[PDB]
Amino acid sequence: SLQLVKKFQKRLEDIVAYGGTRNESSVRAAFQQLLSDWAEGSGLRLITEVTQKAVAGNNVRPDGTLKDSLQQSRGYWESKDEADTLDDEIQKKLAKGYPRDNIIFEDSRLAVLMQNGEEVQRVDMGDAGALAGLLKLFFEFEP
Amino acid sequence: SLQLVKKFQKRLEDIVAYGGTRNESSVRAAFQQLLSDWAEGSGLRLITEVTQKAVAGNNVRPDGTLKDSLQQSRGYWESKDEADTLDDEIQKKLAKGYPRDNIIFEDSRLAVLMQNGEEVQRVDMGDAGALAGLLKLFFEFEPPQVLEFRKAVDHFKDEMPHLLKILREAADAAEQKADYRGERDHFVEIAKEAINPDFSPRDAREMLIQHILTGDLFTSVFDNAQYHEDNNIAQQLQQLAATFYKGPVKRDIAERTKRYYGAIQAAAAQIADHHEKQRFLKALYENFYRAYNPAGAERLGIFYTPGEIVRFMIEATDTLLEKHFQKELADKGVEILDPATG
Amino acid sequence: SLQLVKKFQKRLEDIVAYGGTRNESSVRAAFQQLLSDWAEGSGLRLITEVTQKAVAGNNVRPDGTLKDSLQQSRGYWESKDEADTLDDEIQKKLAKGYPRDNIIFEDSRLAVLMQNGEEVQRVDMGDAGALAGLLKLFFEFEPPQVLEFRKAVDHFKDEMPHLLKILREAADAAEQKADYRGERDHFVEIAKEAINPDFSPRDAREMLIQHILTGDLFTSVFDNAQYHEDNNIAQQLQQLAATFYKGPVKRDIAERTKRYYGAIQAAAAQIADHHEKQRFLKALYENFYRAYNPAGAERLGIFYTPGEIVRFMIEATDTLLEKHFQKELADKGVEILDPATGTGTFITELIDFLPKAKLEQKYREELHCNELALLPYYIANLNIEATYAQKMGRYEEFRNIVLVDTLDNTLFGSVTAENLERAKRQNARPVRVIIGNPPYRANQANENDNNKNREYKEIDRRIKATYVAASTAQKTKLYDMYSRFLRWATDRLKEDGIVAFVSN
Amino acid sequence: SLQLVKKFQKRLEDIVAYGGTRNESSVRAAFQQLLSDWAEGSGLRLITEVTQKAVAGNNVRPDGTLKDSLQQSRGYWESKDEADTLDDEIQKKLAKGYPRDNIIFEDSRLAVLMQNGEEVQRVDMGDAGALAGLLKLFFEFEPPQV
DNA sequence: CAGCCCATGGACCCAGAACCACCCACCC
DNA sequence: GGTGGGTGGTTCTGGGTCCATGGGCTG
DNA sequence: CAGCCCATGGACCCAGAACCACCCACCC
DNA sequence: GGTGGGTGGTTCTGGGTCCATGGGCTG
Ligand SMILES: C[S@@+](CC[C@H](N)C(=O)[O-])C[C@H]1O[C@@H](n2cnc3c(N)ncnc32)[C@H](O)[C@@H]1O
Ligand SMILES: [Ca+2]
Ligand SMILES: [Ca+2]
Ligand SMILES: [Ca+2]
Ligand SMILES: [Ca+2]
Repeated sequence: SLQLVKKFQKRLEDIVAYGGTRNESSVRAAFQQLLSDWAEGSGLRLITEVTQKAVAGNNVRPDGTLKDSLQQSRGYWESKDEADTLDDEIQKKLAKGYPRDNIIFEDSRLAVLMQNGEEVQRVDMGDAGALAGLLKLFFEFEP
Repeated sequence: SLQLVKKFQKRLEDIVAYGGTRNESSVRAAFQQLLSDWAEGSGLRLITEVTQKAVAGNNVRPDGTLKDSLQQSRGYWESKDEADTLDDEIQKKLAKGYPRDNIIFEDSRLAVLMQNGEEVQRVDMGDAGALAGLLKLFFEFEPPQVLEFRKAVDHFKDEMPHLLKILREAADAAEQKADYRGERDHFVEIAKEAINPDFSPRDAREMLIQHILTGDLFTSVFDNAQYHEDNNIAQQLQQLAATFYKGPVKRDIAERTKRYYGAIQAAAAQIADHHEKQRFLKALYENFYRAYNPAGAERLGIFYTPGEIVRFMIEATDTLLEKHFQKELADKGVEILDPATG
Repeated sequence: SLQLVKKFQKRLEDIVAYGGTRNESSVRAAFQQLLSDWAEGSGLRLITEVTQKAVAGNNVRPDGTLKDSLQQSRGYWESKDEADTLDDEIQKKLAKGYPRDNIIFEDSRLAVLMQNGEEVQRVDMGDAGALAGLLKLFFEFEPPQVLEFRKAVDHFKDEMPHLLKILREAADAAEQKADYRGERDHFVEIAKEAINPDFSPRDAREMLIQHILTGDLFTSVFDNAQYHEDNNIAQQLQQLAATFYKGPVKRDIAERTKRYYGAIQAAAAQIADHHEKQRFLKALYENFYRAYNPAGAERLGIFYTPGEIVRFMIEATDTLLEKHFQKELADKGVEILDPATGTGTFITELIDFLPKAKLEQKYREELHCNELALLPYYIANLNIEATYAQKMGRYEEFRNIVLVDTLDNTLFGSVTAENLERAKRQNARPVRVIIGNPPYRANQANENDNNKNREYKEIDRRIKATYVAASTAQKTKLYDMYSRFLRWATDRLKEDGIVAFVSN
Repeated sequence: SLQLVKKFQKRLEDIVAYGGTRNESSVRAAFQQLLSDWAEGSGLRLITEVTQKAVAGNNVRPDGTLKDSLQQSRGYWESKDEADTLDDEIQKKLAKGYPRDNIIFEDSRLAVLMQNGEEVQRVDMGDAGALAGLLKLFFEFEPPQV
């Protein structure tokens, strides 16, 4: 709901204070936890950096890989640094053969959801109620 | 908490089950969660992939870095793959310079705590209890900066008499100013009729020495610089300080006491927890009178209490209140007075 | 210096000639005195048999330790006997846990430095050159703590907007009061005759922010809280700040700004040389404007001048004072003004140049300073007084800095009656050197910027009668702030003077 | 002598201001320097810690041993930490088997010169003029043949 | 005098590129 | 067992624009 | 009542005492 | 080449007094 969403923000604010680093390498840990928990709470998981292979044969590596019990993939997460126009890095990722089924291209400020090939929604990750909406949609997108 | 480790035992298997991966980068998320969550409470936080530099100037990246509010590393975590024999791989990355302060080398089935270049324990990953013990040892390590604070607190006890001698000279130089002599009568008379009917100008000078001693320490090692301009009696003795704490006069006293303050000032800057400051507060409360007014320190019996004595007291008080009056200690209405605070 | 090295070699033979002793208890006394005399020059001191703890814990006892003013060790010394081989016993002593950060293993015949577990200089002793090299390197090693004060300086250089946002929010929410709103409109009036004839309510808000921000750093990073209680300018402004920075509000803002100020004050406490802490004074001076008001950073041209240029510009004026006139910087009558003082690097390096005898008279009434902005003024004053403490002895308020628009000081500096009369005594002085670094700004980015260098009526009038007059250039760019400062400097200079500026 | 004693003071406070210890081992560096410097101009030299023999013993070890240009001991100094009561450290010392031909018993703020079989005068080290007069005699004491 | 011509040099900053650390698939 | 390749971070280093705004002059 | 008699437990220091660390003079 | 005395720090640890001062007699 909204509680876990607020918890993610708290964690990220501690990363940029106890470490001072706003690099994704350290910031991603916050969203990793949020995504992994909403998942277990809705019958799933968030196995991390599982190498996927593209049609062109490129071993891509999303930061996440919502997988389910029979070991199949349902979603993929990819967080970019909070220091770049997001709609530019989305293109670069997809141009390597990145999955287009249900991918959360997320920077620390904005979270974009793509499904099939269209931007379903873009939310300020700060608004608790708004992200709570987008995150729920990603976890409910069934094939 | 075996509770928090209980969940690690499952998330490790779950992450290999709901997705058939075994590689380190995919299975290390479980231990990340465990460490970061336990830390949130202890006061620390785990910042992952910190590019801390090492001896010889090469740059290294532990899997996690337990940092505190002053961005001061207190412990490092590092995870290898289950296949990679932890023992052999430990020395491989120790050569690259990975810190030996408090590093947890952790494979999927075994973990090794290494405090001060020495393997403390090698808990297996299956037992929640053993793992919890290892993690508790890792979380309760006194960093170099608290052994250094502790050394300095001892010196401050030995430097106390000479620092107080300089404060006596400051109060005697004040006793030569007529502005101070007038301000003295107001305080002596006031404190007498308001605290104890036999107050003396020397007791007022001693109280001023406490005010200015605690004042400089409270504005640096405690950094509560506002305390002295919001507390009723702090502002009541602010006139007694200002009289001789002005421009050149203040400078002289401050610089004279700086050689004693400097030691505990630096020490309490690289510390963040109030519990460390509490030791210095107790030392100041006692040593001052022992090295200035032992006559007062018998009429006020200034001695500090054991922590275990008041911890056990607090447990007993709640259980007794909840067996005769059936009320909790936190039940709104139970007023608790502390006559002799100290 | 190599002189001290030769003195040690004369004491080494004296011990084995007068006493004829070859025992460690007596062949090391020479090196003890040598490091001791070098150390007193650097600012540290060698304290013998300091019982230290080892990696195992076993109490070890390096024969000496380079203790600081905060009793921290910058290095160690282990004198052994002339006879025993050093390289074997270096590896046996080290096993018990002896230090390895900066230890000089000596044996009255060979001195080795193992710095960071690394042999850097195995100078065989009895040397008329590289032994002095060894001791120089040892007494100039970088403590592991100075490289963290550097790391924390850069973080703050980049988490300054986030910290400034807190202070910005505070000043907006204070405008709800009628005590703030009333006193911030009297600040504007007093400052519409002193520094900026176009002082806006938003300029008064900027000054308030700087005052508070630097107040918290001056009492912690630099330990000098009494500066703000003595400085005339601070007092005129706390009248305006303790209208909102009070009790609860004061505490709230201070505790919200801690996750930024914390680390800097936890590495600035472990260094104890002001010259290293001056790197932050510079950083704050520039970064603040780039993270808050770049419009000010433009016309004022806020920038720091590298020390090499400054030191050259000081020794060169001294070597010209006897050439064409006849004096020496440390004489009597060499009144050295410096408009545009900024971080104060032009008067701090002068203090270090002047000898430690006549410095008193020069610091008191021959060194003068001039500033327009608040942050530079405060930083410069504090820097000069702290450099005086590091050089002469007891802190003595520098009473020759002012807040006036140099080009307009020809009722100027009326912010405080103190700075007004301070700039009146300055004006009355027969100034002889005009050193400094003027702004080189000239024109705005694009005309939608709205930022022209204030037309200095009095000063540009003589430019028009002198530089512009002769120049028949169709376009006239002689109204540059650098050329305006040059005009002011030539007119302050009476006779026998050396204007030294660095500009476009 | 007077300017020199007035600098032994500076380097005394310096041991405690920089090091932060009052243990004998570290506070002895100030008096060592003073004695050596004074002796240099006069001609002699304080060679520190020259193991000296004893009437009853295997060997003893003073901490100062003025040895002249011809390797002959003509004066000594035994330092003391502030903790010990100097007077009772004297009898403790001159019983084990310590010399009395010329020895300076100095604590840190008071000094005696037990010279050739008897104490001369006891001076405080805080007073420059006092310590000057006494050290002069430690250096102007010459054997009877001279 | 007032529009209307004619100058003339201007206090940085950010994209690549090299390269490095760490781990993963894939030749070995 | 190496190794090249994906992901991300950290230093260097190279390399360069339209347009503001006072004088000089027609008119 | 004042001026003698009768109780009756007391908010810590410290002198060795090991014991070690360094290191020089003597047995190996 | 060991190897104990010999100087110095260091941290334990075992062990133990005369005498204030209110009240109840008390002349
Ligand atoms: C380059 S900085 C000073 C340089 C200084 N040496 C340093 O290293 O920081 C220019 C400074 O001149 C000051 N200043 C003083 N009077 C000024 C004036 N009349 N016009 C422009 N700037 C002035 C500004 O406040 C600004 O901080
Ligand atoms: Ca990423
Ligand atoms: Ca790892
Ligand atoms: Ca040695
Ligand atoms: Ca001694």
